[PDB]
Amino acid sequence: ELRFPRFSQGLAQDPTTRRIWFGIATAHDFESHDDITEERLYQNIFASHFGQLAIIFLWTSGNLFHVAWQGNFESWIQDPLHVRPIAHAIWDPHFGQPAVEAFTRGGAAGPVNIAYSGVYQWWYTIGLRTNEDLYTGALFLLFLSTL
Amino acid sequence: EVKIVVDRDPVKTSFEEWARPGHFSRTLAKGPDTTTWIWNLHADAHDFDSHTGDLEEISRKVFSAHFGQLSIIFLWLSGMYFHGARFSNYEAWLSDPTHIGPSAQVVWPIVGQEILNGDVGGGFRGIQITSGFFQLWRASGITSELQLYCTAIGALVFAALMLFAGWFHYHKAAPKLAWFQDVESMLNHHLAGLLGLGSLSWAGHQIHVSLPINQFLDAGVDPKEIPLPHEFILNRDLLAQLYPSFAEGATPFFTLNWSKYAEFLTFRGGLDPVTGGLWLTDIAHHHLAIAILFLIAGHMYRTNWGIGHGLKDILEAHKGPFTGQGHKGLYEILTTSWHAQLSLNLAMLGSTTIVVAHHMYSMPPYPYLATDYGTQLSLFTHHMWIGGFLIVGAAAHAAIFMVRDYDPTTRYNDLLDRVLRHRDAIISHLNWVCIFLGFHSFGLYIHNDTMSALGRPQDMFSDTAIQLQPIFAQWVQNIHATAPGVTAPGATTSTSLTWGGGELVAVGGKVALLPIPLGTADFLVHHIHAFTIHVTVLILLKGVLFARSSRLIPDKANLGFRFPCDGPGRGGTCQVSAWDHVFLGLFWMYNAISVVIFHFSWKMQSDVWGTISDQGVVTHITGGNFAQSSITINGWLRDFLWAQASQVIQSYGSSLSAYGLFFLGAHFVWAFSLMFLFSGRGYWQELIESIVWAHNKLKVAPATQPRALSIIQGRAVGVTHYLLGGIATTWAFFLARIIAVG
Amino acid sequence: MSHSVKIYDTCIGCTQCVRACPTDVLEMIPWDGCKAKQIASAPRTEDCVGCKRCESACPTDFLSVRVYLGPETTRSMALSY
Amino acid sequence: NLPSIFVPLVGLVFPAIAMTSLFLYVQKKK
Amino acid sequence: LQSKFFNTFAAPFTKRGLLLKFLLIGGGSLVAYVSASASPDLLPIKKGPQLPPTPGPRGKI
Amino acid sequence: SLETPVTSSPLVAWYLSNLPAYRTAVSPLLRGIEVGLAHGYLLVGPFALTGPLRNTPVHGQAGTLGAIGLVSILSVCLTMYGVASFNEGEPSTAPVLTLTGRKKEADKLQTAEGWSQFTGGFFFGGVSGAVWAYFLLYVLDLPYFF
Amino acid sequence: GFVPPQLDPSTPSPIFGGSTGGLLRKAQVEEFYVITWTSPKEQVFEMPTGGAAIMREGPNLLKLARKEQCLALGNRLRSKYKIAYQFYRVFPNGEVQYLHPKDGVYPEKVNAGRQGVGQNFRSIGKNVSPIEVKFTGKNSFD
Ligand SMILES: CC1=C(/C=C/C(C)=C\C=C\C(C)=C\C=C\C=C(C)/C=C/C=C(C)/C=C/C2=C(C)CCCC2(C)C)C(C)(C)CCC1
Ligand code: SF4
Ligand code: SF4
Repeated sequence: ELRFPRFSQGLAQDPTTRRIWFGIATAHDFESHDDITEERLYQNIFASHFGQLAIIFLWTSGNLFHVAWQGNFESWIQDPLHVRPIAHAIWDPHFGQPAVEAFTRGGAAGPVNIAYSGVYQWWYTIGLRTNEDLYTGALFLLFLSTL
Repeated sequence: EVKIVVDRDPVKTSFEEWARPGHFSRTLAKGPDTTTWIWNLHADAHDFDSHTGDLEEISRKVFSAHFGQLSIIFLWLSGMYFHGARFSNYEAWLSDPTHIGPSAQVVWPIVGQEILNGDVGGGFRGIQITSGFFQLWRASGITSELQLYCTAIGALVFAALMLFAGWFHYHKAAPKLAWFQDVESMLNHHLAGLLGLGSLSWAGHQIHVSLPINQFLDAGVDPKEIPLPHEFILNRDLLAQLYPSFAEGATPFFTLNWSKYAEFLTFRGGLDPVTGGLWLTDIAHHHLAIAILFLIAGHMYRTNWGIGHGLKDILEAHKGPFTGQGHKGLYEILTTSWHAQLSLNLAMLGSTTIVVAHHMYSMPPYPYLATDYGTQLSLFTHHMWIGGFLIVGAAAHAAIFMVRDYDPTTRYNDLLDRVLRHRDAIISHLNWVCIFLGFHSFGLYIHNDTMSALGRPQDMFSDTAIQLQPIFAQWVQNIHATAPGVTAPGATTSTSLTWGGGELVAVGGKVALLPIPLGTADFLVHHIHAFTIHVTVLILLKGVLFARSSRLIPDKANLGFRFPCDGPGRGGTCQVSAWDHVFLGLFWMYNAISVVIFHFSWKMQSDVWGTISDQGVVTHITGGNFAQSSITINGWLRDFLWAQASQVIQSYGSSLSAYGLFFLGAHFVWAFSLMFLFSGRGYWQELIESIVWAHNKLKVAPATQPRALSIIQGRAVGVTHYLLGGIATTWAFFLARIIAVG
Repeated sequence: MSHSVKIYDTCIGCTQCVRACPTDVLEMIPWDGCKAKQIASAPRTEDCVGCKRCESACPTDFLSVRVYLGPETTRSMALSY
Repeated sequence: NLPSIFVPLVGLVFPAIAMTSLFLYVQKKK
Repeated sequence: LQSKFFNTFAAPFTKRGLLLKFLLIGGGSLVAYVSASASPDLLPIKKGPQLPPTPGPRGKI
Repeated sequence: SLETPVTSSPLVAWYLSNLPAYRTAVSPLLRGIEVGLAHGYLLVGPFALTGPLRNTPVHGQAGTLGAIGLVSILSVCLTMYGVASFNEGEPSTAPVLTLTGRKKEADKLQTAEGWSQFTGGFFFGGVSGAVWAYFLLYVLDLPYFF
Repeated sequence: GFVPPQLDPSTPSPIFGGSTGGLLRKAQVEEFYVITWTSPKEQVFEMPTGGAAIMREGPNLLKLARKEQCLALGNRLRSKYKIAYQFYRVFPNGEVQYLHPKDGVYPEKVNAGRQGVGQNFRSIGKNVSPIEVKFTGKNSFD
């Protein structure tokens, strides 16, 4: 290939910039690549599915850990109808004092936004109660992603 | 020399052709094998230059077309004057114009639209108007429905006469070439004859009819017993009673002591508090001086005699060092190609329409005009739109000339040759200026909005924060407010009142004009205007300069003016014809005009218009939040766009309800445009194919073979629908809002 | 070889393409499969720019000369810089 | 605390090194 | 005269790969340290809101 | 091509030929450090005076450190462009013909190693120019307005 | 093939001021083109990339960036003034190549001697579906 991209020789001979562009759109594609066969295609499909699952698992692990480190679940139990949820702490070096003012809500020690993804009702319906539960779940999910 | 040579009876008035469509185009006359024929028929009707090869016949044809146009204009004027006569409340409006809404259109009570005939005061019911005829009809002292009636009759007569003249001059006595191509005498006349004598005769009609009756009405009289106009010229003693000098016949004029007439011809300036309008003495002096100026200008060029210049004898002298030979031969180009003249005249006419729009609001000529808010607003925005359209047309036809009738072998020039020789430099530098202006005029708004939403107001761009001052504008305003002191002693006040010095003119508890201050918001909006104008100029100038041949396609010109593309080759060659350049530039001109008119509306309703209290405290229609809420796009949404859109949206179940309905259809079409602008053709062709199958199955397949519109026509219908939607939306918004609140 | 040209035996040897080829790609050669005893040929597909104007002319049943697209190059793209 | 360490890193320096690495890559010529 | 000083006081800064390494690691370390050692007087973030906030509609939630 | 007085004149060609980016009679590293100190003295002004801490007595050091950071970023960009476009043993691509036609030695400034010397010089010079502008703006600072 | 080239010489150029339509870096690094013809009389003609200029008597020599512009100008010269012409390609090594006629006779008409590069002896409908040829180098039109 002698240069990017490594999957289509026809592109590599494009001194026009569109090379880079089509060096992105036609990467995941497998039929159009050069020197591709059936069983190779299937093994690639398998590796890609594993990667996708790794991504999903890391995503949900991050959800859990962030709630566990800055969320409100524990003290949200005591009144799920008068204490808004919390998503994650704000650290924005572009704010002014009134910004920091109008974001510290729901009973926190800094600017935080309200978690709207419904994850609290989910993790509360099954019956979880403490931040330690969330830590354990996050560790398990992270190890599963690595696996 | 120059004579009256014409020809006799080329074409006979025979209906032989009306039953055969497309007689002009050889291909069209054969027959509609498909459905695209009936699009192509209308598409090239007026395309005169593609019907012959000699300029004589197309010149005759355009001579007749001008008569057609004038006949339509006269018929429109006649309809206007009629509807003023037989269907208005004009007399009641003249009784007292302070708080009586001009209405000149009633609707038939058939389908529930009686509500349209809303309450307009003065014992009348009718759709309120904003055309602004009434200020004119009060300036010209019409003051009687008989006058409107007879004027409509005379307009109809002139319309039929012009239509005749048209028919006769094309069919019977066709002018020849040496007549048309003779521009010297045409300039001579139109300078001296048409414009000058026009303004002179109008000064006549003003000093002998309008001025006295208007002064009487300002004194305050029922126009019933106001003396008729002719009874002001026949018996001199009336005008004698008014103006002592005017009872001296013609001695003080001929004997060069003109100062006697100083009473009715003067140079006061300013406005007239009795009506906020202009001192009719001033406008009369203006029209008369202008008449004299045009008359003395008209005598430039040699036509038949031995005096005077020649438009060939003027250009060739000018030849500078850098450019070289100068304008040599250009006279031949601008005399042998109609499209060139059409472009030049359309450009100048658009510019004049824009400057008329501007000069209107800041110097209300008519009486009781700067207090009928909707009229002023609607007039200004209409003139702005017309100017924009004319300019775009100018650019398009300039491109058409560049393609077809330009040729160096015989229509040579050494100036345009140089211009084209370095087109790349022009387009490159204009492009870079466009980027620079875009950044430093819109990113400023973006920064201001962001630093607002981040709770850092003291890092904003305003008067209360990091400050940008339009110092040159305030400098010029100061100069214009201190100029009547020394430089122009013959004046009384500033040329207008909008200059930053003086007092305010208010009639009937409402204000008409007062000083206008400029804040940082004005700086920003002015730079937005400059940027958008520069981008439109970039688009259109690139189209014109590259209509001949580009570095992408070598022989573009041979492919013609209007063609869709040059195939998907060489990486795709979509939209390379100058026609598509104009198609693009149209949207940007629309955007420029839209932002300009929005700015105007907000600035007026936030710093000038409004009401005045009994004590003298002013409470403007919107509260004067411009300099503090025009500097955030979110502001534009909140303070102006959302807020002032109330009156159109609650408008159901009221007189203004029509303005409500359009506010949706305007949007709707506006949508609809996308369907044509986004899609292509082949898809629609296949869909039409399947539909033709479904029909043919039932022995219904029409011989006029269905065909999805051609590409260029698709783009055309798209851009037309889009312009219609946008302009209708802003139209409904403006009318509903201003006529409800104001 | 950047783009690709193909010609099919429905060629009626009318010779409109060559007259309309912008960059001197096609030509005619003696054949025996029409009156004109001449068929197209594309031995200069390097300079084939890719505009369909050639096959926008062939007045046959559906077509007789096709222009199949492929990869890109410096000359197949009308580059001049 | 820890945000002040990490957010600036994943905002400026890590994206910078990623961008320059991918620049170097796509500009390769073997 | 000045050439020798300009050469010697920027002599190790000539190798290019080494230059990328040094600039990148130094920039990272510097920004991390200055942000971790940011003083609250010049940054409205390194300190909290320090005022009692507003409750949302419908009581507090 | 067209040759206007702008692109072709004694004084303009003289000026453009005298600035360091074309005086091939000097080592490339020295031209690099010269342009670097030039831009270093250049950029400190607006960055400091109009920064987001201008209303604070620290605005000086703030603007200067920001200028230094921008200089470092651009030096990174220079080195990256050089390693991208310049190979390590291949010839130069500099204009080797002057206006008259004197066949010029291939400008060592337009070499991989030469571009590297240029980048290093520019970075060091930018740092020096920034700190010099600081020391001349906040110690010996009477005859200016800021 | 008794159709030899002509080995483009260095003959004078048309009279033209020189403008922003000339060559760029590309021509100086990769390749450019030169068109050459003999003229019957000093007349005026519009260059492809802007404006117009005059030609001289005898042989001419014009340089250009891409072959398309050269051939467009050549077709203009053949349809406007009825004169023949050639155009050559140049490489920075110093090579010169002869491109357009390849025999002297226009490619517009028949001239035996040309091979048959790129024919398929089957109507267009006979082409096959990509599934029959997938996972190979071949394609339907081959
Ligand atoms: C009844 C009917 C129907 C339906 C219909 C519909 C549904 C319609 C719609 C419609 C829509 C949904 C919308 C619309 C819209 C419209 C419009 C929108 C129009 C306009 C017009 C005009 C004429 C305008 C004008 C103007 C303006 C205002 C601006 C500028 C100036 C001027 C004056 C030009 C059916 C089918 C059942 C059947 C048939 C009949
Ligand atoms: S692409 Fe079609 S048109 Fe363009 S050259 Fe090759 S053949 Fe002639
Ligand atoms: S395709 Fe049409 S044009 Fe080309 S050869 Fe066959 S027939 Fe002649």
